[PDB]
Amino acid sequence: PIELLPETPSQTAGPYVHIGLALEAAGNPTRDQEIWNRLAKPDAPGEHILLLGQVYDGNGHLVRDSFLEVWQADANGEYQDAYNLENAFNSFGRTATTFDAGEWTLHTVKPGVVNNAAGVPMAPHINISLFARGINIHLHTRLYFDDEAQANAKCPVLNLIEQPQRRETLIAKRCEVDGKTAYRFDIRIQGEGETVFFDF
Amino acid sequence: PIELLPETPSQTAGPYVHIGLALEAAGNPTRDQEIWNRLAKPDAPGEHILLLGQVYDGNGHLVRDSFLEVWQADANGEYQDAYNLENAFNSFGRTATTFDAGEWTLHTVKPGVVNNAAGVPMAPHINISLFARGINIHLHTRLYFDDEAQANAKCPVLNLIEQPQRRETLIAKRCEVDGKTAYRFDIRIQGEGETVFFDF
Amino acid sequence: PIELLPETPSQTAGPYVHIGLALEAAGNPTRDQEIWNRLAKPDAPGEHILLLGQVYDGNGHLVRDSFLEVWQADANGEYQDAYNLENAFNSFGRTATTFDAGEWTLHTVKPGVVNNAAGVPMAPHINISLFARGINIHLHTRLYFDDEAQANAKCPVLNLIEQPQRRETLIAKRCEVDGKTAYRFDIRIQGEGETVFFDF
Amino acid sequence: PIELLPETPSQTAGPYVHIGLALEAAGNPTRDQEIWNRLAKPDAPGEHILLLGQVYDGNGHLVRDSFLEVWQADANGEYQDAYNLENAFNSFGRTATTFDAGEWTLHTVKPGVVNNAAGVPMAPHINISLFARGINIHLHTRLYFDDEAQANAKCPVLNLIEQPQRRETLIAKRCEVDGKTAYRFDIRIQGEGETVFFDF
Amino acid sequence: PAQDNSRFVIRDRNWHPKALTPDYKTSIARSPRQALVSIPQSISETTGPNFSHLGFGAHDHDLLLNFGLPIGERIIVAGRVVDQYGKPVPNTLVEMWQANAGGRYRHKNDRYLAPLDPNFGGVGRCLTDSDGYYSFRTIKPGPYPWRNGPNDWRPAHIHFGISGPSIATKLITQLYFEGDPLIPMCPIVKSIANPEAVQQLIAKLDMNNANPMDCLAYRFDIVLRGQRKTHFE
Amino acid sequence: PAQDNSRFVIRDRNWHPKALTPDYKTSIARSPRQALVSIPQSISETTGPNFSHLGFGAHDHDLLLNFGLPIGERIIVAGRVVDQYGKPVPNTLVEMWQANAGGRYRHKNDRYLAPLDPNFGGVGRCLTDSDGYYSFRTIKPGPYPWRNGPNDWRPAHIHFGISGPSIATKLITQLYFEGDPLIPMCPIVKSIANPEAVQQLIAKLDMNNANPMDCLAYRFDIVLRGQRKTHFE
Amino acid sequence: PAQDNSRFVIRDRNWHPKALTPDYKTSIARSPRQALVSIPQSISETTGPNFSHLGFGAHDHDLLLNFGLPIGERIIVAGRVVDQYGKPVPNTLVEMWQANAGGRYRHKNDRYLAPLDPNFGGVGRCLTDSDGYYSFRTIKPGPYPWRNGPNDWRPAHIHFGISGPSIATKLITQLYFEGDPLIPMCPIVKSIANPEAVQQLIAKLDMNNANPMDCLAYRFDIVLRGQRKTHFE
Ligand SMILES: O=C(O)c1ccc(O)c(F)c1
Ligand SMILES: O=C(O)c1ccc(O)c(F)c1
Ligand SMILES: O=C(O)c1ccc(O)c(F)c1
Ligand SMILES: O=C(O)c1ccc(O)c(F)c1
Ligand SMILES: O=C(O)c1ccc(O)c(F)c1
Ligand SMILES: O=C(O)c1ccc(O)c(F)c1
Ligand SMILES: O=C(O)c1ccc(O)c(F)c1
Ligand SMILES: [Fe+3]
Ligand SMILES: [Fe+3]
Ligand SMILES: [Fe+3]
Ligand SMILES: [Fe+3]
Repeated sequence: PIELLPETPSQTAGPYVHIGLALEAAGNPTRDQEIWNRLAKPDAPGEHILLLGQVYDGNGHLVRDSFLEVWQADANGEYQDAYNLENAFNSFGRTATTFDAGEWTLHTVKPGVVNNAAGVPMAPHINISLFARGINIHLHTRLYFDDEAQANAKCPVLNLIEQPQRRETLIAKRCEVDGKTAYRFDIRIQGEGETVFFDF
Repeated sequence: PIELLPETPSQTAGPYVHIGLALEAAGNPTRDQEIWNRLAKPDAPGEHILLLGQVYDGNGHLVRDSFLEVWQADANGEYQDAYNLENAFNSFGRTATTFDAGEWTLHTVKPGVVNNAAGVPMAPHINISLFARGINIHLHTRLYFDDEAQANAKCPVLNLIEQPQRRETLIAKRCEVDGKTAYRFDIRIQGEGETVFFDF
Repeated sequence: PIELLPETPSQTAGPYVHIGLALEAAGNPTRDQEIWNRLAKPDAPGEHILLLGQVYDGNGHLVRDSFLEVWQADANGEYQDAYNLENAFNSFGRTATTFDAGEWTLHTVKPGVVNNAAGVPMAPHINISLFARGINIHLHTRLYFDDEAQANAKCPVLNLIEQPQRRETLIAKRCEVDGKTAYRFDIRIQGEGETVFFDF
Repeated sequence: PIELLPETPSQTAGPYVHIGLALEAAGNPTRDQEIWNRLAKPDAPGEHILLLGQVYDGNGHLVRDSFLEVWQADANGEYQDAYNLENAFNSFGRTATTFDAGEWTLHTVKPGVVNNAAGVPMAPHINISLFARGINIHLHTRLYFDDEAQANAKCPVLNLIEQPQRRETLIAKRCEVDGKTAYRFDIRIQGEGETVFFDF
Repeated sequence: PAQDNSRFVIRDRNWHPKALTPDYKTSIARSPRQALVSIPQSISETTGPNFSHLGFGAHDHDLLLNFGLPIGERIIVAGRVVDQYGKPVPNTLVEMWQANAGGRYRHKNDRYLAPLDPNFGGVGRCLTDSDGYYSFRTIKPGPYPWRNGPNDWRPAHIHFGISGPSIATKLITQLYFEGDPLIPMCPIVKSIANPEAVQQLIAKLDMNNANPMDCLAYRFDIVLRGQRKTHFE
Repeated sequence: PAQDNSRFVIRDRNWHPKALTPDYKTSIARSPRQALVSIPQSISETTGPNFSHLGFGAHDHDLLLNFGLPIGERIIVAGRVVDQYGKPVPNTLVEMWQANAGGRYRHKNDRYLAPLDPNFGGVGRCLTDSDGYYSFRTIKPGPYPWRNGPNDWRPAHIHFGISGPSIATKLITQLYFEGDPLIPMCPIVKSIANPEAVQQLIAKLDMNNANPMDCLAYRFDIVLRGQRKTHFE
Repeated sequence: PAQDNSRFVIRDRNWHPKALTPDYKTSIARSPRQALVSIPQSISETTGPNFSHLGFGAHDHDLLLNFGLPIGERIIVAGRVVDQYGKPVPNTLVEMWQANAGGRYRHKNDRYLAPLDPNFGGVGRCLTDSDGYYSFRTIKPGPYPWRNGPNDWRPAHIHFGISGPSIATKLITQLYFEGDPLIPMCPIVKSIANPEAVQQLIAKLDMNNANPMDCLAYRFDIVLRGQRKTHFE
């Protein structure tokens, strides 16, 4: 068969990932420009929301050194790749869990619907990548909204999951924070309620 | 790098460990002097206690062929290495589980405090080594006392265990037997409440 | 480590280099355009000087078949790489020693100061490459002027020569020829007064 | 044939030898006890002398980073090996050349006569070991005194040198410094008047 | 906005380290017990951020000046980012972080007794040029002990993060230094079951790129998932 | 004028032949006894002439016409001039000289009894094209005796001179021909201590470049010192 | 006083580097042109200083404490001094010196641009115990550029000086570190013709001797000339 150059092997981000990718968190001075957890500026079109959650290990213990990267469509279901701080909205972001609370937070807007390659619409979702010490290669998941049941019901992606029970591991539970619309998304790396992780 | 002679590889003790190291248990005549489960003679200084426990496999079933070795300081937090049946107290002992009930017992005294290499005090503890069929290489653990919460909180060893909940696994539960001070220490080899095992 | 493709190995120019690089010298008809020993036309800005010298082997005997190539800045301390016979001044030239007298000659202008990579000025100098049979790889040197004692004293390159005595091997001796300003530069390949040669 | 373990190969002492063996010279603070150039306390028996010299390279240039070690008998022709700063006389000493002047000095006494393995007396001499950058493996020499001609004429060691002319190189020339008896011994590593170096 | 015009060669998950590599203790509780769910590639997966307009400081990639001078061996870390087809990945984001010469990290949680270097931060970022070239100027980090086995030491290494053209290409890895005897002993390194794979993580001493009398240089090329056009979809 | 924008990979002095190589008699007295002084690259060393504007004659590179037809094996000597990074060196000066078919040189000092060739000069020059290619048309030189040892013969060879981008790259070498049994016996060849280096000077027969029923062809590529941009200087 | 009761096995001058090793430029002018004169061993040659009574400071062998803490890789350098017969050399003087983590020496003459370390001197001394054992605590020195060829770098090394039982056994050497890629390129290292001899200069990582969570360790044994009694003289 034809074989290409092999892809550089992945390695854990390690415990000090912060110093490299979450300056504030490492408790180090940041630079002028930093990619962080505020994807939407107040005057950004769409329904601003607050995402938050914790990460659990196989023992049900909090992962306080986790690092997450998110990728989403704007409100029009469009991906903004030209990352710029000036931007009212950026499709990409980064967040980490508190060494204490162990919670990550993101400030953005609910993404519009985009279709798959086949042209079939996918329910609004947020692509997430999890990094941390003990994770040799990063985990891929997607966040869905509990208030989008109809759409979710018909997601070409969510339908790929054999067992329905597992699908629910993907739905964020809508709540309110300081009278603001929030959605809680807890990731269980292993065991009971293990979150669906994807390969693509 | 520099390489030394490799250590002789361990092998399981097997089901018949008793013939070699727990004569009575094997149901065989014993020799004149035997290393057993009574570390303290009646007139030994310190608080005389009874230690008891059960061993659990990963299915929650009693491991009835376990063999245990203990090493602890005397009441002054002193390690008595010159082993002798004449002694009032021996720092070393041996115990095993009953084929019936599946409980082991030790008659000793509450050990005194010993400092770590760095000069920091360690909470009162008993060093345990667990052997049995199914165990390729013996398991090392420590028995701490629930009535030493203050000391426990500051144990440089207990503090090395990342998850607070795992520490609980090392704490023996004070009770009474025939009006004698007893501590129960159950070992869970695998699963829910798995006892912490050390490497050193 | 990383290894690039190896440089093509040098070989001696041999005794007949003239046929290739100094047609006149070989006693052969020359081409329309030739690279010779007149770097400057009379109407060239700067102090017009005559350079001359002899080359000596390790026995103190004249090397009558040497081939020299020179590279120098114009009077402004500027390197004129665009070689053209139309030019008033060319930074590059070639000369060779007479089979008789064993002396080479060059017609140029005194080069102006140039700064090293660190911004420090170098004393006026002429970069010389020497070729001949018996010389496997060409020898690199520099010609400085006796009348630039002040500059020479502070040349960063000259100052790299550990032994002050060896620095003097690089200084041309000012003289006059037909009432013209000339400098004599004798190269001693080996032995007593051996000319400093460089590697760069 | 029988082969023993190979001896660890020598390497140049390098230009910073001072740092490890000639503390003052490095321009660094010294320790309480240092091995240096004063073999004899003023109250030591024998004829106190001042030794000095320069070290020349093959070009006739001073070697300003040389390091030397000496070994000599006391005034009675006795080797005092128990080195102690308390002793009036030590058989062993160290010196180095000034980075400026390029001269070394030793404060000792003139050695008494010692016999060779054959019971034959050798002329009074000082054993010298020279180290320096560019010197891969230390050069061994002997310093003899011009005022001991008779003895010198019959030395079994000096007599081993084929050419009488080379014997001369080993003879220190008596002089006076501040009305003090001094002997000057210059070392020529290479070339005209190259000093005899031994192998043993 | 972005468009779904490419497809990315599927990842070879036997090349990369597996999730569960027990010698690396932490992997035990932090690795899934269920199989990953494979899903077709869509716009969600085949696009990613383009950091072309990020505002980079002048010393962003110069660890010697971005935090006097750090103590430690001055080296240039340079190389190229290419895809599996051998195509350069221009204008991509490369972020690195490491410990100092002593193996000490400038992080709260780092309690190793080697001291911090007052002139050393340990973070750099560089966007590859049009030829997929990147470069950093730093100091060779020191190995450091870690609570794994009773005497585990990380080989000297620089942590790396590369964006690539999509979230499908994003990668985090570690760079190791040629000849370091600790490499073969590290349980993290050993999470990679193919020796051949491990070699891809070893930076080669590059004398050609060194600055004489100043600093040495190491070459570290990175390969991301090959990107191809869709066909007969 | 010329600009100090480049650095050139340091020459490997153990790859090139040494100065003192006794079997090559002339080298004894014509080799320095002091070590070469290493100097940092400056504008002086990193620049050199550009011969783009030199007025080359129409048959400068054709030895069959540039001096009747010469007697001898009609050959084409072509190749490419590249640096150690594999980068073509466009518009560079390639100069060659050789003896005739009989090993006779058209030079005063040549007393060999092999006669001169009425139609042969033995000098050529060519400026590399945009891709670093050059070509000459000549006749294969004959070997010839020389006063070295009592029965020394140089293998057939062409003397070559290549300017390159700067005086630091300038080189003089000799092309030898594939299979010449005289190769391994030559004291000049052998001034080069690594046999692998020797291989580099051997032109390969190239039937793909020959003109059927006219002339054969040989291929000789030349590698000049790698040129890099200064960095962190 | 000392007594002539011993003979030392003759040095193998083809094992040790020769005096003239041209690649190491300074050796050119600093090597004799005349052959060494061999002489029989006498009391002059077979005795030497005994440093048993030198008053050593408490931290003479601890470079971490003898000059805050130095920046760099904390290592213990330990080993044994034996003679060629494999007999330990007790109570012998081992002196060492080296650069800091950045390849800079605390010496007037060292002009290298890497900064000095305020907490590091770089000098150590230790007297072997009854089993010929020695140990030093320090930081792994960095490589450093030096004026040889235009781009020479000394591999990281620690200079060593050993007395032994006589002036006949006295030796100065350099310890190198396992796996360092600079080793095979160093002209000083290459002064040693036998690759086997080179190996003897390489300290091996010694995980067994390391202090977990503190410092690594290297093992370097030293073999001095074999000492035997006189016989039938
Ligand atoms: O503890 C870990 O998982 C750990 C420690 C140090 C590293 O450099 C790393 F990548 C991981
Ligand atoms: O059942 C077992 O595990 C078993 C039986 C016999 C042995 O000798 C042994 F080592 C193990
Ligand atoms: O005599 C010489 O040195 C000599 C002769 C012929 C050659 O081709 C050459 F390269 C050298
Ligand atoms: O210049 C030298 O000779 C030199 C420099 C540094 C060293 O470490 C050394 F051993 C020699
Ligand atoms: O990779 C493995 O070893 C692996 C993966 C999933 C499982 O559920 C498991 F038990 C093992
Ligand atoms: O290359 C050599 O062998 C060489 C170079 C310079 C000298 O002075 C010498 F003696 C030998
Ligand atoms: O070892 C050598 O190469 C060596 C020694 C002495 C000499 O005079 C010489 F020319 C060479
Ligand atoms: Fe790390
Ligand atoms: Fe059995
Ligand atoms: Fe020729
Ligand atoms: Fe050194």
